[PDB]
Amino acid sequence: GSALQDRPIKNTICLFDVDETLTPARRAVTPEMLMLLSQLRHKCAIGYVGGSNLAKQQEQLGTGATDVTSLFDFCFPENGLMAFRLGKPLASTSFIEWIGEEKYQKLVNFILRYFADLQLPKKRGTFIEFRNGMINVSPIGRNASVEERNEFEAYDKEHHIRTDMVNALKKEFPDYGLTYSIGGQISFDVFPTGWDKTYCLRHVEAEKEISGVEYTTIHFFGDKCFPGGNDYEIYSDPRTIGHSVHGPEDTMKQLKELFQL
Amino acid sequence: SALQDRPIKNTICLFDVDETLTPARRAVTPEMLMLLSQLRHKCAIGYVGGSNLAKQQEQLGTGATDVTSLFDFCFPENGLMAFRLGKPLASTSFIEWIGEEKYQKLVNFILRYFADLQLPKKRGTFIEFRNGMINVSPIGRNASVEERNEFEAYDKEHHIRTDMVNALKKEFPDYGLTYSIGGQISFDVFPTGWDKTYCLRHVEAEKEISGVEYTTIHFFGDKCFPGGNDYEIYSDPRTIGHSVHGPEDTMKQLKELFQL
Ligand SMILES: [Cl-]
Ligand SMILES: [Mg+2]
Ligand SMILES: [Mg+2]
Repeated sequence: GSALQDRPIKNTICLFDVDETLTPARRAVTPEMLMLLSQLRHKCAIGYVGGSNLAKQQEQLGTGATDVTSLFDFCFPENGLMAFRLGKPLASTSFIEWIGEEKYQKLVNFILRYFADLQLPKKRGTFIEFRNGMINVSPIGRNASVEERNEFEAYDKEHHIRTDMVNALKKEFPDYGLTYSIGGQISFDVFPTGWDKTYCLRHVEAEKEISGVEYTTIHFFGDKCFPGGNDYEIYSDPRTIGHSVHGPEDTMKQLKELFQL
Repeated sequence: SALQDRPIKNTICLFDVDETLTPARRAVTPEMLMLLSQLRHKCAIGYVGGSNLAKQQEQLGTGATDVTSLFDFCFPENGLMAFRLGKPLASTSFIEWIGEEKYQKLVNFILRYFADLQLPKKRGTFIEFRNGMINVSPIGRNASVEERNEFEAYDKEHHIRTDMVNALKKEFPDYGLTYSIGGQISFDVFPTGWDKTYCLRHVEAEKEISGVEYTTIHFFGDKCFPGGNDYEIYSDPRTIGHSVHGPEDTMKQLKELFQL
């Protein structure tokens, strides 16, 4: 393949969300999408940005013969808190490093006590999941079954469990510099302000000092581009040309129109 | 093929999974699968493991092969879940046994205890809710491999796990729970008798289905010493227990056992 400075469509990168953008919901990428990405990659820079860790993208996008980092110019697991450029790791930080062990424990202890005191129809397990760039917090717990999650969602619609807990956290930890995002049925995310998918754009911008390539056309594709979705900020950011997709078929259609492919 | 047609009559082999059939939380080898399939032409085979089905599916199956196709009996969660020739068997669960209200008393106490607990490190996944138990970790299961090693050494010195088990026994003295401290970072909490011997009810019930009465029940496990989670099923007079150091040792003993 070609170096980034040799791609013919100058100053241009396409960044993709993984789940329901490059891959069907809860499946691996198709060969047709891989073929289209490789064609796109002869024209401009490509990358992905996803919430989950590298291992997850390796399952969804890579194989036993192919490391996912070989398939994209830029890989941004964990919203870009982890990053790869042409297979090489970029320097990174983590949530626990940024907040520190002691403050992290204050946060966790508060959350555990809050959940012990919270009255709910059902409690299960996996109330806090620790990830590299955030925690995920669930009052019922992620071990809730499919049907328990449906029931919690409806209960939460009525009782505002997540909203009241977010507000309680903001009041307990007012100088912690955290953002709270309620998503899906049973949980909300907690991370340092700015550690949404826009975080990855720093790596794209830093390319200027490596190859000299200045990415002024930054296409972003995502399926949760509405307020409150995980793609909302990166979609809305004036640095990107945002493209909202319903799924991978829609992604392919838009890409083919966008680049005459 | 039908259980009543296996030539070695009245005989079943039951295997622990982690460090018996596979390396702990890693994939079965092709040689082991081949040996299991050969064994399966002679007698009934099954596995019994503490973890849920999804774990056994990742260690023993593939995208093309459902783990339930590979064994006559599958007993995830010590047999609180059960499959016979790919079909789910009727079961109970921990939440059914204890009920929501007492479960919340238990979980609230655990959560409050952890909120008060001082440790070098906390992560996530302090309580894991399963069908046959809860698993309780003061550092949390999201602890990395290295953090788990470090916690284990810390716990050896500071008795974090032991003191919390004692605290639970003090708070819930009539709950009919058993506590087992195992591995690096956690302990299990489950109704007394919901150890691996629980699965033997399914083996015994086969008499009313196919008519096969399992009088030779081989069991293979790597934690057959007092306190290990294979101890009860190993020691039970219904089984011929076989203690293994790992999957290589399992293969060696099986080959001797059955001329394979
Ligand atoms: Cl938890
Ligand atoms: Mg998505
Ligand atoms: Mg074992």
